[PDB]
Amino acid sequence: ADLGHQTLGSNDGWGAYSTGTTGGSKASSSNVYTVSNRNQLVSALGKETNTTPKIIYIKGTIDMNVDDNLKPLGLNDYKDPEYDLDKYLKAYDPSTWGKKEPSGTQEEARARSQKNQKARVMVDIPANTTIVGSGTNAKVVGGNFQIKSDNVIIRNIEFQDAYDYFPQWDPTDGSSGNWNSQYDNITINGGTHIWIDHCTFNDGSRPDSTSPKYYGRKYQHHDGQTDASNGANYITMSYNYYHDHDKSSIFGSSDSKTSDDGKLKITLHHNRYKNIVQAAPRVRFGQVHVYNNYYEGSTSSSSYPFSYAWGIGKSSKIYAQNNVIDVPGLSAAKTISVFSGGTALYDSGTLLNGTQINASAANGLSSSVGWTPSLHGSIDASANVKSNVINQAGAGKLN
Ligand SMILES: O=C(O)[C@H]1O[C@H](O[C@@H]2[C@H](O)[C@@H](O)[C@@H](O[C@@H]3[C@H](O)[C@@H](O)[C@@H](O[C@@H]4[C@H](O)[C@@H](O)[C@@H](O[C@@H]5[C@H](O)[C@@H](O)[C@@H](O)O[C@@H]5C(=O)O)O[C@@H]4C(=O)O)O[C@@H]3C(=O)O)O[C@@H]2C(=O)O)[C@H](O)[C@@H](O)[C@H]1O
Ligand SMILES: [Ca+2]
Ligand SMILES: [Ca+2]
Ligand SMILES: [Ca+2]
Repeated sequence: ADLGHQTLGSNDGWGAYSTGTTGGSKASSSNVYTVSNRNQLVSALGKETNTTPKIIYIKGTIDMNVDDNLKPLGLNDYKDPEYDLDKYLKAYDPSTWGKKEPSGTQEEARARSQKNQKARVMVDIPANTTIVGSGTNAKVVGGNFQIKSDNVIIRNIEFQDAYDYFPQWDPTDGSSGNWNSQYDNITINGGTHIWIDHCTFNDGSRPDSTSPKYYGRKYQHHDGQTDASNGANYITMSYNYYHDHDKSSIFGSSDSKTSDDGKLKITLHHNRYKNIVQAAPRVRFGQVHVYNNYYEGSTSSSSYPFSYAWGIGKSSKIYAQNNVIDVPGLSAAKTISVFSGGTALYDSGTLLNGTQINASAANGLSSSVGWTPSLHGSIDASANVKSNVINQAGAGKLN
């Protein structure tokens, strides 16, 4: 079968659990679409009631920051009449505002502006849907696909630059505050039975090195690449190429969302993370299988310096096998970041700069995560992971 009609293999990660991930493979003739712009994509997807098996082939570049006549939209198109960046900056300057949460006119205007862009860039993917790139140049630019439904396949697409024109200042996000934006390339919001395979995720033509610092903090226009939240479950992400981006993959959005316990069952394999700063993945609660992934970066990079690969968040149950990390000068311990409530990590065959390490032991963590993955394909020797992943990961590698 072609990419449009293929299903997730019955052994291929958590996505294969129970009813598995078949997407729109069973689509009838009238439910197979070819789309080349935002209008056609939105028409094909329809509403949440569009649950018939459907296949959507993406042809070329789809820019999501466009109006109904496909005219490009920018800051001034989305801007609320009351919003002004200069006045926003002046209002919430820590020097005069202090560390209280931004409120009042400019913040309210910024929030409205953000909702204006959200209406264009964010689209929900309905149940029983396969979306695949045709050829080697299928792209979604500025878009944020959200999956709240069951049984969705996304393959062979380059996702670029999920860009938020209205980053929000949070003075208490970290010791010196932070700017936060809203759009991921893909957000799995309670979605189940999902396969994301052979996609590419990057910051397109607007990497973070092109954004200024305000209040000494990066004016961050991006959020996640592939995030999963709110009871998201039974997901396989394989052969994806994540590059040139800050916060990649956050699974479990809050320490307070204890209902995520027993969920966030995600398998990550054969993914490439190049010049990714952090969260690859950052996990709360979930039984996450991380195997045969390749990580490469520099702690001294001027654009996207490496911070950590795996985030051991609250009650996380990461099971890691034969992953390869290439970051000059990095210690075994610093391959991961351990957050409050994170106490356990199973990792075997981890290679750091060509040397076998034990990331869990290096961080004093328990080696027991209380599970062993049964749903997986063949496991590559760590020695072959770098080559296999560079060769095979990302969009334009099949077609
Ligand atoms: O109405 C809507 O549009 C939605 O509403 C609901 O969702 C909220 C929120 O609106 C979403 O944007 C989203 O956000 C998540 C977190 O709430 C948010 O703080 C952030 O989180 C991550 C990370 O989890 C967090 O710990 C922190 O990271 C720190 C630090 O800030 C970093 O600088 C770094 O040092 O790492 C630290 C760390 O790892 O701990 O900030 C992170 C970040 O991305 O900046 O982003 C989260 C995310 O993107 O998922 O979800 C919220 C939620 O409650 O789920 C509603 O859920 C949704 O359905 C919509 O309707
Ligand atoms: Ca943050
Ligand atoms: Ca976020
Ligand atoms: Ca997000």
